[PDB]
Amino acid sequence: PITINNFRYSDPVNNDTIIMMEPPYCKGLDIYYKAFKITDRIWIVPERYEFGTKPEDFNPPSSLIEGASEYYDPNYLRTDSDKDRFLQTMVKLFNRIKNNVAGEALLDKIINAIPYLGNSYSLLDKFDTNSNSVSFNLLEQDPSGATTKSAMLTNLIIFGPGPVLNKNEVRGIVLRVDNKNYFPCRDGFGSIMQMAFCPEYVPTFDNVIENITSLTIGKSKYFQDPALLLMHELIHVLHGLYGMQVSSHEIIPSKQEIYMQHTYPISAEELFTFGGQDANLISIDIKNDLYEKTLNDYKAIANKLSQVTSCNDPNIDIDSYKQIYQQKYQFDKDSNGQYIVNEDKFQILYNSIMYGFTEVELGKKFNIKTRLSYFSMNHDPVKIPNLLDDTIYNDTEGFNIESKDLKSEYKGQNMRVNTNAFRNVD
Ligand SMILES: [Zn+2]
Ligand SMILES: [Zn+2]
Repeated sequence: PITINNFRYSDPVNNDTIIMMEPPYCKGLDIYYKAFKITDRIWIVPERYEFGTKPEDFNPPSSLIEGASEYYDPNYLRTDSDKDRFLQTMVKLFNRIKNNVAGEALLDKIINAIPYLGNSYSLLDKFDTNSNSVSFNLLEQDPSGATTKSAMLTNLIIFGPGPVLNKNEVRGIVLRVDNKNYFPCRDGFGSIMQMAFCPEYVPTFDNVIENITSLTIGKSKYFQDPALLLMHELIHVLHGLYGMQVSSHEIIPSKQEIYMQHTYPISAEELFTFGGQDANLISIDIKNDLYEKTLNDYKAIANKLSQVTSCNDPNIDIDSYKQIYQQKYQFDKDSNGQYIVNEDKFQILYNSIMYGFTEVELGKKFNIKTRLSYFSMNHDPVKIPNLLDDTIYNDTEGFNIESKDLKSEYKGQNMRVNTNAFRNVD
């Protein structure tokens, strides 16, 4: 049974659920941030995502274009009080996800999808834990009273937002190989996934709409549930953990029959993640290329796994990990003892990864309102200042609380009804 840990930002490090972590991209730089283990293989670091950015990037542009979509605030998540609040909110969102069997299943899949200890450029006959793609360093406090540096394996690390507060994103660790960028999370191996997330700002939408000509209102607005935005990102995490993150890839098969707000190029990764009819916007030709590509990555991984005879880390049980990967990749064993890909089992696994968890279906399972298609206008996003108040949002129903008669018709998400639940960004 999955357990969601509890803690306050001010609690002291304990070498277990609370630690000082040297994030993957700070490997060897000796820069640590306080981190909290929400659950096995998942860590939360209440800090702004400043990786690969500059101090000035957090400040607004040179008098922005009239596109009130990207919001900024360099002072967000900077104090201990801000971080604790952020931490309590993430714990609540995770409990909300866990309290629904469908969310629980998502978390479970993610937790068990551990990155392979190696990649296309590591020693094929040895499990490798010495890489920021699978491990991060930390400071540990030991009985003798001395502080030492150690390493740890994980699946996901969630940071606060980057420059843009309302722009949740998920990326796998990038490796530098032969002066090129290599993503193990796209090669079947998977890797630590990182998320930049902000639970306070959510987008708005209106399904009941069809060309509001000679109009200005057409009331029917709804704000999104932060838990669904989180699960949305978690789906991206799932794809990466299995090494199936879809790289830039998406043109225009048939973009017109959709009715909501627009039509413009995007990434297949987004369409798969959103699900619903949007997934059908990816041509069968492209779906077949992706499928064949991943099948090939998995066959290469089965051949590698079959070669593993040692590991650099003495704390790793070789056979135990071999069994974990056999289960993860759904490999069979021929009479020769070699690991092989079973076509039917692969297809079932592939389907569960690309189609089994989607924003549209999860919204349905959670009684959370969603938009028709991923294709929508840059509607002004709103802010949810009180997620910690059960009278506004609880971990079993979100905003759609039956005791307040806000369950029916997702009234808890209806901007004209649950007026106090949100605030317009200034
Ligand atoms: Zn509209
Ligand atoms: Zn997405």
